[PDB]
Amino acid sequence: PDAVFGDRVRRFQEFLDTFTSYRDSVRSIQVYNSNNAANYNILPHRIIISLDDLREFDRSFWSGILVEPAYFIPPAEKALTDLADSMDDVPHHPWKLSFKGSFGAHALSPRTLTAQHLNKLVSVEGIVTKTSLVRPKLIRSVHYAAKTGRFHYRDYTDATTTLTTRIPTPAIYPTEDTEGNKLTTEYGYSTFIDHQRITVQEMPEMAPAGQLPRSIDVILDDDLVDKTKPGDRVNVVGVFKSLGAGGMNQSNSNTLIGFKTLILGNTVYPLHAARQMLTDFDIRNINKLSKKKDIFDILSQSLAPSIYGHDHIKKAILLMLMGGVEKNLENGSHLRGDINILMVGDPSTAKSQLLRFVLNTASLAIATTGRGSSGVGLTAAVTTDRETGERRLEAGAMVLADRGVVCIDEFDKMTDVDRVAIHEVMEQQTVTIAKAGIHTTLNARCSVIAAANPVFGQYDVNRDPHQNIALPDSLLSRFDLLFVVTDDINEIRDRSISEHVLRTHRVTIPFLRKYVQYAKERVIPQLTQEAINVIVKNYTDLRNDDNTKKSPITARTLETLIRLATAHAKVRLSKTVNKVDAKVAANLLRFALL
Amino acid sequence: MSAALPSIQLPVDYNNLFNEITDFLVTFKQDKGPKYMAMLQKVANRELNSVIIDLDDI
Amino acid sequence: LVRSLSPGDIVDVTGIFLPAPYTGFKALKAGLLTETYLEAQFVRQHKKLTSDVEERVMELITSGDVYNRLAKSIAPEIY
Ligand SMILES: Nc1ncnc2c1ncn2[C@@H]1O[C@H](COP(=O)(O)OP(=O)(O)OP(=O)(O)O)[C@@H](O)[C@H]1O
Repeated sequence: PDAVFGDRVRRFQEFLDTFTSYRDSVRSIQVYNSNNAANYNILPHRIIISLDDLREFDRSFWSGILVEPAYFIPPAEKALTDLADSMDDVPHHPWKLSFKGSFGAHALSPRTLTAQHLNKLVSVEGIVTKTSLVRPKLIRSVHYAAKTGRFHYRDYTDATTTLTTRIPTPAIYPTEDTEGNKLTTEYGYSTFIDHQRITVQEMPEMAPAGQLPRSIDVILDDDLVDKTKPGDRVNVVGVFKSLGAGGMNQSNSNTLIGFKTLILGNTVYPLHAARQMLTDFDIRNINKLSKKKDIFDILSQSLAPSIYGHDHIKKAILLMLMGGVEKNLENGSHLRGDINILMVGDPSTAKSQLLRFVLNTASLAIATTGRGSSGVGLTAAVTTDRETGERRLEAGAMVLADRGVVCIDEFDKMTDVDRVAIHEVMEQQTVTIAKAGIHTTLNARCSVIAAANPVFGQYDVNRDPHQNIALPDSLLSRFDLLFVVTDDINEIRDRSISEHVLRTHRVTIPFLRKYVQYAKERVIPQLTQEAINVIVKNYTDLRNDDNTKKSPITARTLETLIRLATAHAKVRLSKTVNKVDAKVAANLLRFALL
Repeated sequence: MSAALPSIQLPVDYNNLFNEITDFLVTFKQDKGPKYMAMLQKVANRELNSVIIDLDDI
Repeated sequence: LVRSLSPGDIVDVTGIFLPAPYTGFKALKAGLLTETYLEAQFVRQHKKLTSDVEERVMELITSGDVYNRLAKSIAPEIY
């Protein structure tokens, strides 16, 4: 080699200053991993090269990485790995790259493919909805002649080295090397690696309205597997790559593409438009405003900046969204610790308004639109044969609902077959199915939010308040709060409405999402004899007043009456169940029932 | 054969373990005589076909 | 170790690991996929009439109390 190797070596003296700040980093990450492994009685080989250390002072070496990314990366690895041993060889796995930074206009939205940069560096974002299997793969197996005691060596190359199209080895395992010895193979010293494909859709808001979402796929490696839950705003970066013989491997080859698009990439990141690290400053201010004894009320009014009133509804949403705990019974069935509120109202009274903006601040809680095909909580045994001999129970809609919220619409405008499914997932946290395959109890922590409409217009007052939708009481008994939104007409009421819609055709949100997601990590009190003494008195008088009046209540309603106040103390961020929480819990039900 | 058929010399061989199983003869006298040899007699007379070579005896 | 497992056994197996070749349609498909299994070595199963149990049959005979203590015995978790 002298021409193709010279600017390697000139870079081999160049980039060693481009890890003046990382040559500490790459050895500090292993010296304790070498230490703890010797005193057990763990991290991969990630070497994040920024742009900044390779753009401030190298230009010929720079643009080679963004024009021809095929003669440069295995140079960068081979010159990396000697520094692993030249730093660390006394105690007795190739350290590939990641390359974070910016890029300067390669945010190819994959609705667009490129004519300029094929076989180059690409930055891609979107959502994944495939999540295929996991399967290991060999790279190097070592053979051993059991007679004469001598060893052997063999490496298999594939379409996995990411860059060099070597002569493949169309072989699985050889036998009988040039001797009369029956070949033995040591599998502890044979190395493996995994292999997982995933398809990425289009972020369906920035693709303009002329098409359905498109998709491509990406092969990643072990370092960031099981990181990709289906429904994450992911952002990957890798090389663009074609493989496969198009036009010769079969004869006459008419109308068959033979150039599959692939991405053999690295370093995914979740984004947000779970990881939000805050400093000492904002963590102290949120304690400083915690000292105020009004902030439960301020958060109610600072949520929906368009609509008047409904402060009973507005406190309920933030009470539900933050969530109440479920303490599992030891060697016993745990109870309902989910909360599940419901609404109904005569039309155009903002029943669906506030239902869509809970999805923006959802904190990884992606909901459906309530279109009630069978698949709302199940699998329907969709396997697609998974490359000839693998059957997979593909996750329909509960792998996204776990420790999150959902919302569905149009209950009475549904068939029967969804209603039997919402029976099971409410009485029990899990679904278990055996369609043409395997019985499997997979767990789910869900919390529905409902929206239906009454049937006969404005007939609520002149008839019974109950049966007003007459969907089965299997769900009404499994639900707690049936807010009936009024629309009464008062000349000061509507006049106040008329300007407030008009004033908006022309205490903050990201602080709000931090406060709740910090409050999911604080301890749960549950324990004060004072607060439990007053609520049962508060129950008994309405236990005299439920049956001689509107609506009979049951024992599970008491498990609400702990749970609302339990979450209400989670707003307080304290470990003492106070007295003041028990007054808002009683008063909220009093409007919900009267 | 050429092209990287031989490997590096590994210090971990098998002949050093082969003779170390030869000193798994009658020598373990802590645990009525050689106890793992006592189980060897209750198989040859054909009533049970599963020896148990644990890590406790190692 | 055969005939010693059951559907519904909350158990654990200890055993040794190896992958296996596929030897079918290995060129077009089946490039270097592996589809391994594990090989078993040991099973440590868990959570399983006048034969050293008669002492507790006497505890009902000596104490008596059929109509009420046994009534409080099954399902004492209600009102
Ligand atoms: N009670 C209300 N107060 C203030 N604005 C309202 C109210 N109801 C509706 N609006 C205005 O009307 C617009 C749309 O209301 P929306 O379509 O959500 O009614 P809805 O809840 O969907 O009723 P339905 O589900 O029966 O159609 C919103 O932009 C909102 O500003």
